[PDB]
Amino acid sequence: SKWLDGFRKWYYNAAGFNKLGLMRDDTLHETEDVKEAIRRLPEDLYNDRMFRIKRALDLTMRHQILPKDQWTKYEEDKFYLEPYLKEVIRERKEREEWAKK
Amino acid sequence: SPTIPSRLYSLLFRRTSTFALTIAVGALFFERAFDQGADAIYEHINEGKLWKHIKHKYEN
Amino acid sequence: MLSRFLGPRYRELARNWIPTAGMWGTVGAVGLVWATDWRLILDWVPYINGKFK
Amino acid sequence: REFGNLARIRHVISYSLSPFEQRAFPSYFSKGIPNVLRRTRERILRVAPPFVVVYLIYTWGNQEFEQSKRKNPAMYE
Amino acid sequence: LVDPLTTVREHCEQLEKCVKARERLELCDNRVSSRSQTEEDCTEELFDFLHARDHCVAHKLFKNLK
Amino acid sequence: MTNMRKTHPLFKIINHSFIDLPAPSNISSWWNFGSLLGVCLMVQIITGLFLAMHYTSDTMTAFSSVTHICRDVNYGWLIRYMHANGASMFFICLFLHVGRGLYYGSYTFMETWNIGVLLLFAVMATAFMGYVLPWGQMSFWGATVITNLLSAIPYIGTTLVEWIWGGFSVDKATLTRFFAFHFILPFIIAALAIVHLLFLHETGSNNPTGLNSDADKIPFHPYYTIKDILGILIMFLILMTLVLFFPDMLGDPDNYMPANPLNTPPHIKPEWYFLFAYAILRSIPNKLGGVLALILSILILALMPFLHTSKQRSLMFRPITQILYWILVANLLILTWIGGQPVEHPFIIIGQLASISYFSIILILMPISGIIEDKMLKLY
Amino acid sequence: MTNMRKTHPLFKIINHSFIDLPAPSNISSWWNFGSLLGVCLMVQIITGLFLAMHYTSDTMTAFSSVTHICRDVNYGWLIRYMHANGASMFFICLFLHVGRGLYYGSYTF
Amino acid sequence: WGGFSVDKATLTRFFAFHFILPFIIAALAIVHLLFLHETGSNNPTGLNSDADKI
Amino acid sequence: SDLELHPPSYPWSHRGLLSSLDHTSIRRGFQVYKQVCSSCHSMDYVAYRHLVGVCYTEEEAKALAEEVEVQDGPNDDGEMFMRPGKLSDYFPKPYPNPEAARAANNGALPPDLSYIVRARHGGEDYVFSLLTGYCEPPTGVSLREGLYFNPYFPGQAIGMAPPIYTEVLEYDDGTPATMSQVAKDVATFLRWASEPEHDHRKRMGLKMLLMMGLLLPLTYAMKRHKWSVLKSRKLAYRPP
Amino acid sequence: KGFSYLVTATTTVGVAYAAKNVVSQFVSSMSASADVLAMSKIEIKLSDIPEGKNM
Amino acid sequence: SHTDVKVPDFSDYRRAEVLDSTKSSKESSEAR
Ligand SMILES: CCCCCCCCCCCCCCCCCC(=O)OC[C@H](COP(=O)(O)OCCN)OC(=O)CCCCCCCCCCCCCCCCC
Ligand code: HEC
Ligand code: HEM
Ligand code: HEM
Ligand code: HEM
Ligand code: HEM
Repeated sequence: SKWLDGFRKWYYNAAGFNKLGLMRDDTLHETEDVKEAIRRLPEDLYNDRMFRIKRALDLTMRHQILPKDQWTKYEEDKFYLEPYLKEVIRERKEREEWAKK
Repeated sequence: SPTIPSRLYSLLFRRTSTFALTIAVGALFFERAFDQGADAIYEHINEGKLWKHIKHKYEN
Repeated sequence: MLSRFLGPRYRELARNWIPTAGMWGTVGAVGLVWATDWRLILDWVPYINGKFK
Repeated sequence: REFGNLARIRHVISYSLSPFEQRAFPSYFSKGIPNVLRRTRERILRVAPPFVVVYLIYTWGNQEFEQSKRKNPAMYE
Repeated sequence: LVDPLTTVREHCEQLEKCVKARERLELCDNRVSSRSQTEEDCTEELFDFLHARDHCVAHKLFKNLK
Repeated sequence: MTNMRKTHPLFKIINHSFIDLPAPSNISSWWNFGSLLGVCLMVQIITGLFLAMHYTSDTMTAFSSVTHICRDVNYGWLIRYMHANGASMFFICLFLHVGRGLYYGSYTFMETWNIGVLLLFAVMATAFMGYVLPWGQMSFWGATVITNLLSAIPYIGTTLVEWIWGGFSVDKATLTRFFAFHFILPFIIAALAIVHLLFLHETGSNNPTGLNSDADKIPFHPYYTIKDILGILIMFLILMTLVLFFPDMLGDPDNYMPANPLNTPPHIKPEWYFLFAYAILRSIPNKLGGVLALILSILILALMPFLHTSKQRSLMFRPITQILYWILVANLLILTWIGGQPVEHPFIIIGQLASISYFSIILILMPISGIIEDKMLKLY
Repeated sequence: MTNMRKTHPLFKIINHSFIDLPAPSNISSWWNFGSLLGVCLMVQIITGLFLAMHYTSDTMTAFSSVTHICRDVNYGWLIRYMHANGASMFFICLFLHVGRGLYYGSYTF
Repeated sequence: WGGFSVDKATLTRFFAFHFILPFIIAALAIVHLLFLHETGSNNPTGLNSDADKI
Repeated sequence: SDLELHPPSYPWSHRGLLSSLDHTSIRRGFQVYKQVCSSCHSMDYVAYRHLVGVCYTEEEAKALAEEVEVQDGPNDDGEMFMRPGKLSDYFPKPYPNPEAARAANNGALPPDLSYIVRARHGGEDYVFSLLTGYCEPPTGVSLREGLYFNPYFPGQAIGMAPPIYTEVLEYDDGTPATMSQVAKDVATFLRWASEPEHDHRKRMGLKMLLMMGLLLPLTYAMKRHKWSVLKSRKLAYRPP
Repeated sequence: KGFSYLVTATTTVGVAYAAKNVVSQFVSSMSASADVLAMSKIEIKLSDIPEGKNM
Repeated sequence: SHTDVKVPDFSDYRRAEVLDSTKSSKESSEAR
């Protein structure tokens, strides 16, 4: 709804990972399937993610945040890791079902 | 005229052995200086209350 | 405890392992009563009645 | 495990200078105070409401305990 | 011998909070001593009066003592 | 010519563990508490070694020995108050260590977390027996109360309690055996801390962001060497300002009385961490239920690695669970205050509500908060 | 699946030090005395822990506590004599350890 | 001595020292075994045992 | 009753963080204990060797050690005998066992006045309030013989006769021996008895405060110096 | 295999018996002693107290 | 190209004797 988008944007600003330049797919925890997704990532996306995490670690070491214009926003928060992660989950569920059989 | 940090670095702080030597000499002299200063601060705060402050009416 | 442990293969594994697990529980119980000299259990086996414990 | 085979990072350039060539306290207050105020402003709505509920619970408990000690004037005879 | 504790205590009873506690004390004393057989005693108002009075004493006692 | 630091085996171990350890460059001041715990452990070991150098464990002479330490032994007052306030500082840094793990999701290191939980149990036992050691009123009566807590267990409680007591009460056998256990148990703590550090060193440390720290990693020397030196200095500041100005603000007054078995104190209060445990004990009005409540309240820390259902490791980017976590710290403080207070109205109902809220907020509410955050971030 | 014995860290340390350790096949009974010394240390640690469990260090009560261990404590005499003879036989095995070191050229380490 | 003769302070400090020292012995034994494992073990012949090991 | 009266916060001369004890008041309180409080209460842990260097000179402390008598022995027949005490001895006990104290003081045992300040809540404030707070009981409560009303004592009924009054003893320095002065002197002397390390501990604390106020800026300077490589470090990403 | 396993089984029984006896003696050492067992079942008590009194 | 890699300005952090680039060092390195 129209109310839901504004509340989600407010919660996204309250999360605070946009202030350090992250994205949601960067901030999700690195499990086994996540590691497989990062391995399956292309080279350019992997390099951008690695630089974003390194800059985030530098910023949190300095106890600073990015400027307001340089914060990432909700509309261009691309979900690059979503299809790779979804495919890894689907393959792992297929392996689990075959192990159940 | 060279600055006194430059003179300190040229004479003492360059070689590590001289660094340790001036560290130990400063340790001895600074321990003496702060012992004197800290006790003097203590008796100035506690004038008229300590045992050596009230001592002079009981030995003699 | 987890959702991956259903199906015929894991219940077949459980059916295969329950005699071994039961025998391990049996030797655990016998080792426990032998270690503690539990009179409440040892007073029914015949020879050990001579120990009075 | 050790340095060298930790992560694969490409095209990243880092600049740093000597500790002797820079200052240990570069504008320690003029940007130290606004950064501290910004951090408190960001993280002050997550700790202060629970802590003031602690203060209210503590004060109400002390007050009700003192009224429990307080003599009841209901029994006059 | 004049006692500085007694003089300070008299000054503190002269102070107004302690004499409000005092007047509650004779109200409770007349209340209790009016009856003959009861099991209600008021040490509590005495505790309040001693609390206020000795707090003011502790504020103003040790100046007279060396 | 070769590198002795990277070639000599002891020097190789020290280099790979403490010198050239790849550490994350952005860890906060909350990561100094591991080194603070190790330093307080060393301080406690040395200080108690001197105390037992001047201490005799016997019910006729335990209090006299502690008094002789405080009065006639040169600076033995400093030794004894340093030991007590260092135990308090150990528990402060230990709770901050646990809170750092809870807030930054370090419990995903399951083996390190479980070794830490065993360390926490060992530190509880060590501090309890050490507080029994000076043979005060609080020592004797806390020993009797916690041993009756052990006696609450059915069908073996009386036998284990008479075995632990070395008799049928807290007596000379109990005091001497508690001296032996209290001396020896910190060395088991040190060995378990070596195992703790090994299990951590397998996988590396954690950053406050909860992300992969291999992007920006720095050696442990000299950065975290001097950072831990500064932390040690600040901890020494707080510790000996407690020692030299307020040595008894965390102790108990009537503990300074000789232990009379016939006489009883009006109130029973151990130290503030045991006041937390005591409040959780007395919230539930039956013996076995309270004992299981205390044991379960310590084992939920080990249980929490299975309770992590969020897709984000740290609480840095999850604001609702931050509110839940600070509500948790809030009623840690509230339960400590209730354990301080005697059991009358309204402290009874306040402690009951605090304990049920504590167990609910850890067991059922944080996974719900995590899954709500995942739903709101379009992760579900 | 994996090999837990050589992949778990404490397990792989124990395996690499005590289980899969490449040892010389021809070492005689004189090489047992290192493990004898270690087990002596463990035995003395346990027995002395029990002795200090029932022992008080005061010149008025040291001998009294020793007598209490010898008589009143259940098997306390056994623990005390086990500690004393364990220390003596610990020194016997120490002397044989040292003798093996001088004889079989172990001082090159 | 803690004084001028063997007395109560000497006995108490000797109790403390005798309690603590076996754990230092255990730590030094860990160092002993670490050095030994680094350098390998010796055989009665005094030769290279690397040809035949079990 | 179940109520208790909290003693107030008196402004002691040693209440400050760097303020030592008044040793004239300490020795006056020692005299107060010696000819006032030593009849019933004991001090098992304070000695004349502790009195040397704080209260009196060595000769005066020695002389007041021979003014008492101490059991010692054995003699050549193996019997205990009286000898004049010396600086190494402790304060003489009024009763050999606590049951004698119970018999003499109507079932009430006076506790050891060697840790009473560190043992009671409030400390010297509690001692001063207890000694100065003797008053008649309120109307309605009754106490049997040997029991006296006191608001600060828990249970409100203490077994203690009012121990101090005006001119109960004569001081040596000419200080007026009023009841508040005697209570203050015995309170600070009990504070010294419960904590002989007060002045030395506060001097240690002042030294510690000065050195840590010097060392924290310097150690922080080293930390910021060593960390200035990272804290001013700049990053750049240059993809093709 | 039965002969070899009977040998190792009898050794296992022997070492189990020995270990259980040793740890039983240690746990009995940590149990109550002769002093506290002797001063437990006898209480020196008289009837030289009046009515309405507690000791 | 690699020539475009230029060190940014660090003048917000430099010492008081280092702020200018027209004055050579080693007259102030000893002092620092
Ligand atoms: C919806 C709120 C909207 C607020 C808007 C404020 C202005 C926003 C626009 C400008 C930006 C300002 C700076 C923003 C900083 C970060 C964002 C922030 O503070 O958000 C509000 C914060 C988090 O919001 P969220 O987690 O979504 O709230 C869900 C409600 N539970 O939520 C809060 O701060 C509210 C916290 C309330 C906590 C109440 C706890 C009550 C119970 C405590 C019990 C403790 C234990 C007591 C004992 C129990 C047993 C007896
Ligand atoms: C014999 C009549 C005594 C004199 C003289 C002094 N004390 Fe007293 N003390 C005495 C008794 C019989 C008791 C126990 C009474 C009871 O009801 O328990 C005490 C106890 C104290 C206490 C402890 C109070 C508490 O709350 O625990 C204090 C602080 C105390 N006494 C102080 C005190 C001082 C400072 C004295 C010298 C002026 C003194 N007492 C004299 C018996 C007697
Ligand atoms: C009792 C003595 C303890 C000691 C001596 C000790 C020691 C240490 C040390 C030195 C570190 C490294 C410093 C750091 O990473 O911040 C550390 C980290 C850690 N400790 Fe402890 N610890 C103890 C107790 C605990 C407890 C009680 C817990 C949890 C309930 C715990 C869990 C952890 C975890 C998870 C880490 C990893 C931190 C990270 O990944 O960043 N430890 N410990
Ligand atoms: C090798 C390590 C240790 C030794 C030898 C030791 C020894 C002692 C001794 C002899 C006492 C009694 C002296 C006295 O109280 O006056 C004591 C008291 C105490 N110990 Fe330890 N201890 C050690 C470690 C620890 C640890 C690790 C803790 C807590 C985490 C601890 C907590 C305490 C406490 C709380 C007291 C009581 C202090 C008081 O009552 O004020 N000790 N210790
Ligand atoms: C005091 C406790 C000691 C313990 C726990 C201990 C432990 C051990 C162990 C387990 C071994 C392996 C067994 C073997 O190689 O024969 C060993 C070997 C060795 N020990 Fe010890 N030892 C101790 C004392 C000593 C002493 C006193 C010496 C020499 C003066 C020594 C020197 C050696 C040497 C050189 C070896 C290597 C021998 C070889 O590789 O064949 N150790 N030690
Ligand atoms: C944690 C380890 C240890 C503890 C707690 C301990 C404790 C004790 C205690 C309490 C005593 C007094 C009881 C008695 O004298 O019979 C004692 C005596 C003795 N200990 Fe230890 N001990 C330990 C390890 C050792 C070690 C490693 C050695 C030898 C290297 C040793 C040698 C002795 C000896 C010779 C005696 C004299 C016993 C006698 O002469 O009867 N102990 N020990």
